[PDB]
Amino acid sequence: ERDFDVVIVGAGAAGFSAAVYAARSGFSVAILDKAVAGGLTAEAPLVENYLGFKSIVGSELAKLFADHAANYAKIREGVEVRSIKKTQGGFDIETNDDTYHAKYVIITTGTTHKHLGVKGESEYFGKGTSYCSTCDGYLFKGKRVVTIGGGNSGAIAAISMSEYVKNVTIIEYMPKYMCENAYVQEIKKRNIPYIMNAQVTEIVGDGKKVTGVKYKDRTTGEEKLIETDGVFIYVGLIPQTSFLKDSGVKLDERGYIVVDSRQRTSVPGVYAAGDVTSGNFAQIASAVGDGCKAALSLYSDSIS
Amino acid sequence: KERDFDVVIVGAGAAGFSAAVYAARSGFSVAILDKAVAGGLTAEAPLVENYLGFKSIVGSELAKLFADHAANYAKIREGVEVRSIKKTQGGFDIETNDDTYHAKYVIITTGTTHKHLGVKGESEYFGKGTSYCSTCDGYLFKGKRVVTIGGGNSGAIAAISMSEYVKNVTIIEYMPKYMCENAYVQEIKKRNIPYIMNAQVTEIVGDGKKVTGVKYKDRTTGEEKLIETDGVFIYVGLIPQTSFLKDSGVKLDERGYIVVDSRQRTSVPGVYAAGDVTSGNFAQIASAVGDGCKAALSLYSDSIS
Ligand SMILES: Cc1cc2nc3c(=O)[nH]c(=O)nc-3n(C[C@H](O)[C@H](O)[C@H](O)COP(=O)(O)OP(=O)(O)OC[C@H]3O[C@@H](n4cnc5c(N)ncnc54)[C@H](O)[C@@H]3O)c2cc1C
Ligand SMILES: Cc1cc2nc3c(=O)[nH]c(=O)nc-3n(C[C@H](O)[C@H](O)[C@H](O)COP(=O)(O)OP(=O)(O)OC[C@H]3O[C@@H](n4cnc5c(N)ncnc54)[C@H](O)[C@@H]3O)c2cc1C
Repeated sequence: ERDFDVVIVGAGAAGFSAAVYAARSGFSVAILDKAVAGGLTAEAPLVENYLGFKSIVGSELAKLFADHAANYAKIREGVEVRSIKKTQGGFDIETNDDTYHAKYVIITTGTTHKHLGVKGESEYFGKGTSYCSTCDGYLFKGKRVVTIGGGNSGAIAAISMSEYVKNVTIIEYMPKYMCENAYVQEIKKRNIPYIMNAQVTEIVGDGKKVTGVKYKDRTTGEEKLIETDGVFIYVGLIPQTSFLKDSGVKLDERGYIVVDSRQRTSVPGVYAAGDVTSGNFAQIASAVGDGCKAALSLYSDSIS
Repeated sequence: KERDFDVVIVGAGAAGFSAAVYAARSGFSVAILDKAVAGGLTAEAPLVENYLGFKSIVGSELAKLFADHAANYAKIREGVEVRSIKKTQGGFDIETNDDTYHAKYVIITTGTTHKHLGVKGESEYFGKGTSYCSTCDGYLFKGKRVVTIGGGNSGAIAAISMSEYVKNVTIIEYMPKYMCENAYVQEIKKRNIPYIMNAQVTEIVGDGKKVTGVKYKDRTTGEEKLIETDGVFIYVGLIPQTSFLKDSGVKLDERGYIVVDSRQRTSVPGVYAAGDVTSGNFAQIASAVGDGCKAALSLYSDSIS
């Protein structure tokens, strides 16, 4: 049970979508995830732009995704892929488990949360600093929090947290709102301060817990300190493509897997879709769509 | 009563709806124009089981959910048909069958229309047994004999869905082998639904008032046979809804589909497209939603700089 027609790496929106179509296309399919299934979708506080769901908590939506995919593929949680190399008869997937064999592969490993790189970030990790609001937002009920990064992720994180924390403050590097207008309105509606043009210089605390965050205005230099209890960091993503070393699948300057209009990688038989691919739009809807494409594109070629 | 919007989306189908939600959340005033009532081809899908999140759901049901979702973000003008798109200084002029609409940007999501067989009796029997939508007219032949021309995914699921209330169903595929995904192939065999292959329909026959049967010539032996059916459903292809684009400047491929880049941009600045209308599309709700999402986000991205 380590041999399948198609092996998909990553149990997230893209992967799940690819699975259902791979199966329905008549292929035996296996989805391998280095952790429990769900992907970043499970960490989404509230999803309102996935067609068909007016408003659904990410973890809940991820549950529906997985259960849907479950009816067509074997979901192997806890299996991390470390390499992929083609062989005359498919490919070999070296894992933290054993070794899997597939004729075709679809890489849907998404991304990881980027780090800020400032004094006190490493030190206070698990001491008031977090990269997942849905995971640790509860810790700060009735408390003060600062969200570093005002993009769509940071915006909804803070918007959702403001429901139960004492107060939320958003600190954005760019001299403008980086989150979609729907969040801009919601943020202004809940009176959530959104500090733009601010560069965080330091996360500070009492050696035990976080007590505040230092940031300076990029233009005037004015440095300021704001006291909170929790600091959540949403300042970017990183493609999870490290396991593709010596695989032959081309990547762009930032680590993303380059693919053609039919989700094909530079390596015959290997397809990719989702937040992991180059130029992706970072949404569940596009991942689902592109995961669909990869699978049908896979089939299309399978029939010569 | 307004005709001016930051962005006009042409076509209220899966792609248009997704694009609408995204364009609206990005701050734009949005309007979705459809020549008929909203829903698009999704509403004619008997049973959708490959759109992530819904294990199984009747097409008409999913379309409603889509429309209700989109309505919260845009104005859906049913019964308005775009006849042309012309670029002006302020953006675009969109001539319809209900005055000219104006928009800064436009997204084309008009999908496709069903293709016609082109055989004798197809016209003269339309509405008298002939049809291109089983979800629409299938229930009429509940208990009678039927034949669906075309064994693609659409035709297949049409036959599979009807076999639940009809007498019998015979598919007639032009290509030699099965042309529908494996999931449908094993459903057909299970239900014992005949799947005549390498058959080329030559005529739809009836008694002048109602359809009685269809004649086809096996592309191999060259012969010609006949089958007893009350109703016939046609799913032999699709045509891009792009004729209204004549002289607009938007590049179409040799088959009429809009050609777009990786960011859903057509050849005309300010005009984007997504869904079954785009050349190379995979003809699924999922990818339609996905590209609709991209088009709107791409449109937003280009609006700033
Ligand atoms: C706070 C927040 C809010 C968001 N809100 C929205 C929203 O409202 N709307 C929206 O459309 N999107 C939203 N998103 C984004 C959305 O969640 C992502 O776009 C989507 O999850 C990407 O799907 P994916 O399948 O490409 O990858 P991911 O979901 O990132 O999944 C990749 C999977 O592969 C696994 N994996 C990685 N490397 C390996 C390996 N080497 N071997 C095996 N398995 C591996 C991972 O463990 C993971 O489960 C939000 C994200 C965040 C963080
Ligand atoms: C029987 C059948 C079963 C199917 N089953 C599945 C399935 O299980 N899974 C799946 O993923 N897909 C399925 N599909 C396909 C799916 O329905 C389509 O891929 C999807 O609807 C395409 O979306 P779209 O937005 O591109 O266009 P459409 O939904 O086709 O919508 C285009 C819209 O634009 C309008 N329009 C056209 N021209 C104009 C104009 N000039 N002015 C104004 N409005 C205009 C139309 O009236 C229409 O409402 C099925 C299709 C059929 C026929």
